[PDB]
Amino acid sequence: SNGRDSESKRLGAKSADGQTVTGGSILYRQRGTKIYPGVNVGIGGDDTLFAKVDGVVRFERKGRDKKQVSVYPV
Amino acid sequence: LVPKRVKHRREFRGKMRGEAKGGKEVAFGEWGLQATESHWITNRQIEAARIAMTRYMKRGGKVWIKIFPHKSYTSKAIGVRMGKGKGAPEGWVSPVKRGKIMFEIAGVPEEVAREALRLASHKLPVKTKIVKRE
Amino acid sequence: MRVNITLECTSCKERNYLTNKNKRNNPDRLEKQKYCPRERKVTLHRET
Amino acid sequence: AELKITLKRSVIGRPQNQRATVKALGLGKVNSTVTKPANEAIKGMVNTISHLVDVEE
RNA sequence: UGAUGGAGGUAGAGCACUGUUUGGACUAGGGGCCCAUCUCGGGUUACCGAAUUCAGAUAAACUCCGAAUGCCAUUCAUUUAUAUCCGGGAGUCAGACUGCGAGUGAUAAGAUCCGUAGUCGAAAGGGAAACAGCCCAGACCACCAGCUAAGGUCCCAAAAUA
RNA sequence: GCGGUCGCCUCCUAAAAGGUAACGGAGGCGCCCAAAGGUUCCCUCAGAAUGGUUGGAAAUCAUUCGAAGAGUGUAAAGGCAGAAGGGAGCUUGACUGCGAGACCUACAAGUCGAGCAGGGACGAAAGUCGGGCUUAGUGAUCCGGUGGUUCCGCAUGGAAGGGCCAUCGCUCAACGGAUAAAAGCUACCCUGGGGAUAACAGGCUUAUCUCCCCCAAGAGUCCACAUCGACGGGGAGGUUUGGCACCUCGAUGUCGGCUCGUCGCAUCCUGGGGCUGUAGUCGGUCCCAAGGGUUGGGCUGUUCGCCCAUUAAAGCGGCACGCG
RNA sequence: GUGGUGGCGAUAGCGAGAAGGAUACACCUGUUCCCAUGCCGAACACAGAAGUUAAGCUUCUUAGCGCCGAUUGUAGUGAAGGGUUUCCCUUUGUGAGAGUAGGACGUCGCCACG
Ligand SMILES: [K+]
Ligand SMILES: [K+]
Ligand SMILES: [K+]
Ligand SMILES: [K+]
Ligand SMILES: [K+]
Ligand SMILES: [K+]
Ligand SMILES: [K+]
Ligand SMILES: [K+]
Ligand SMILES: [K+]
Ligand SMILES: [K+]
Ligand SMILES: [K+]
Ligand SMILES: [K+]
Ligand SMILES: [K+]
Ligand SMILES: [K+]
Ligand SMILES: [K+]
Ligand SMILES: [K+]
Ligand SMILES: [K+]
Ligand SMILES: [K+]
Ligand SMILES: [K+]
Ligand SMILES: [Mg+2]
Ligand SMILES: [Mg+2]
Ligand SMILES: [Mg+2]
Ligand SMILES: [Mg+2]
Ligand SMILES: [Mg+2]
Ligand SMILES: [Mg+2]
Ligand SMILES: [Mg+2]
Ligand SMILES: [Mg+2]
Ligand SMILES: [Mg+2]
Ligand SMILES: [Mg+2]
Ligand SMILES: [Mg+2]
Ligand SMILES: [Mg+2]
Ligand SMILES: [Mg+2]
Ligand SMILES: [Mg+2]
Ligand SMILES: [Mg+2]
Ligand SMILES: [Mg+2]
Ligand SMILES: [Mg+2]
Ligand SMILES: [Mg+2]
Ligand SMILES: [Mg+2]
Ligand SMILES: [Mg+2]
Ligand SMILES: [Mg+2]
Ligand SMILES: [Mg+2]
Ligand SMILES: [Mg+2]
Ligand SMILES: [Mg+2]
Ligand SMILES: [Mg+2]
Ligand SMILES: [Mg+2]
Ligand SMILES: [Zn+2]
Repeated sequence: SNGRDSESKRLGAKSADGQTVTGGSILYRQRGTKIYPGVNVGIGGDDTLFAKVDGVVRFERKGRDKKQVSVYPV
Repeated sequence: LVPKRVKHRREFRGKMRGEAKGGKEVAFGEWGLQATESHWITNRQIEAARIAMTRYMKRGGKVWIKIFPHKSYTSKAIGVRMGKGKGAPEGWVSPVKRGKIMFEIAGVPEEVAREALRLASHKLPVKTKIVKRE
Repeated sequence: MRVNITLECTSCKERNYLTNKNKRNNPDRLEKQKYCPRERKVTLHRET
Repeated sequence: AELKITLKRSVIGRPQNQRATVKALGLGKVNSTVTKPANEAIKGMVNTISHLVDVEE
């Protein structure tokens, strides 16, 4: 019998590229590393990308087929 | 005609819009039957068309059935109210969109080919036309 | 059979840590080196 | 240079963005007119609600 | 609203993976069948045929690809004038239809369940004969003034027997 | 009503942010690991080909090809071959006090978190470690148990009994949990409401049903089409079996029969005509035709149906299955 | 020129073929040494310089594979509309995938030895 489902986890990006964010802000929720942590960006125990420092968020491409998030202080 | 296996027992009815993605030109045979409208085609209809075509050809030449009834459709028995899950699988259809070449034939003179395709078309639920290999 | 257990500091007899163990795989009382906040140093904690 | 924009169509039954675009341009009742600079933003707003307004120089 | 930068895998498309699948080439192997058996050593059906390869399809739970939009953000630009927060007072938790995108249904229902926009709900007025939900359009009032929208102009019945 | 479901995780539905329903389409969870955790170092798979005793398709061995076609405790998705997969050494960070700032969110909760301090594991060092590739493996309060406690102690000292910190007792699984504790009948029934919600009829729909067609394989000695017409395809009707729940529950009386009829034609008889596998008498089929007519009984509440006896015929339907 | 070490999406790759070791890097000689093989000095570690470009390695040629990829056209689609409205069409904007012209056998740095 069908009819079951789990609560949506509100994954995805939580901060836009070029946005200023304070240290510790969550930048991306994900299962696995869909996007990798770049400069000044840490990855949590459940693959959540957060900013280690205050700065502007940037989404870049890590090589040919991988994405990445960096936080650049001003 | 029925698939040997299906990943999912039940499937969406779907939507048929636009021309066929591929197979709009006669590939193998010398003549082909092209559908000018979009419509479901049941395995029963395919078999009826195939029998008509082959029998008129006298089982000579060669016949190709380009379409296959991949999709399944369910139904609910009379006297059953709405709800309580999806109905049990009933039959098999191929969604055919206009421009698709449903049948091809070869190894037969043009008059025989045209007549055989005409009989098959009358069995099918779509309006059709005859096309020659390019 | 897996069950929750308490690890108590052998020095001050303070029930400090909560964990669990499979009895079949670890029949004997578990022992670890864990920080004891009361004594503020690492000590031998044994299951009770 | 300048654009004289006049509202020739009602806003009843229109998407909120189109209604808001009319409001932002500053038009009110039907046949209400306004004059705006011919900026890219203004021309974009005119294009967004082109079917509701008439534009002169 | 424009400019810029982004995140994402939909429409479409595609076969690079996974299912479904057509024909051709070849064949392991399987089936018959004989001789000869020590089932054993072969020769056969243009019998069924894996795997490979050539060509050709297919997909909500396939993707080598991949939009239009929508979304997030910018001490940005133009226009506009709202947004937060704190507190007093509520009502609302039966929705309906229409257009569009899906599911359930039978690609039925004035069916049902969502997303989305509009109207009704709470909206009078003009058209659709009558006709809440369609099209045009938002009544603060007076006028025996004028211009138009949808829709219309032979008579009922205003306006072209243009 | 019966059946199914109730909480949590994953996918599709879901319409390329997020979120998004159905008794929609699929699966899982109520754990497991003392290493399957941490760290240092090191390693790269699955299959195929070829060769090789037991040994055979396939045990173990060797070369080559082989970018992942393996594996990742456990569903799926996402991710991982700079490993998160695999092996070894040492270890217990599966640490204590926290925590700027975020995500999520009605609340209660849930999620991530750099960084500081204490004291450590591994490593030369860099540095990593607040469990496990990530996302389920869980349960409020009250009440009670156990341990700790420089907290309180009803005149005072104690005590009893409480507080605080730690942690245990939930298939409270109807999983935000009515109570420590609970199953049935009512046609003897009653009240408050609803056409928000069923049964009759109406309405919408037409899958089904009835009727009419298309193609023509066959049957018909030959011959598709006198007649019948497979496998298939397309419509009309609103009499059937159904679907929906839009009017009616401060009442729309519900079968059959009787009285009275009226209407539709998809015509039962009578009237006209075409075709015939129409010699004649009979017929078959089709076309036109609704003017009139279209029964008396046995059985059964019956409709229907069977039977008896007639008739030119003993039509089919609508009218709230017409008409209380 | 060679050897370290990097940046940039493989346009840096793969395949095939050719040249060189002067130096350098390598193979290469041994296990006495620290160290090691779930067996093997094959590997790892150590000591050394008999021989070789054989291989790797670097340089070069090649478009066979992989990679990058314009324009045009089309599907799709925002907005505004129409129709005989499951669907289809019109105006305006945007515009793929596929297919192809073509590009490409890398470039931009630092250091040591020449
Ligand atoms: K047809
Ligand atoms: K898809
Ligand atoms: K709607
Ligand atoms: K280890
Ligand atoms: K309950
Ligand atoms: K009784
Ligand atoms: K009635
Ligand atoms: K019908
Ligand atoms: K008909
Ligand atoms: K005949
Ligand atoms: K009633
Ligand atoms: K009657
Ligand atoms: K006759
Ligand atoms: K009559
Ligand atoms: K009787
Ligand atoms: K009565
Ligand atoms: K050696
Ligand atoms: K060499
Ligand atoms: K190349
Ligand atoms: Mg989910
Ligand atoms: Mg974790
Ligand atoms: Mg598609
Ligand atoms: Mg409705
Ligand atoms: Mg109301
Ligand atoms: Mg009105
Ligand atoms: Mg009213
Ligand atoms: Mg007003
Ligand atoms: Mg006028
Ligand atoms: Mg007049
Ligand atoms: Mg969306
Ligand atoms: Mg989404
Ligand atoms: Mg692991
Ligand atoms: Mg006292
Ligand atoms: Mg509950
Ligand atoms: Mg009684
Ligand atoms: Mg009552
Ligand atoms: Mg009702
Ligand atoms: Mg009524
Ligand atoms: Mg309803
Ligand atoms: Mg009354
Ligand atoms: Mg008639
Ligand atoms: Mg009697
Ligand atoms: Mg009646
Ligand atoms: Mg009456
Ligand atoms: Mg392209
Ligand atoms: Zn202690």
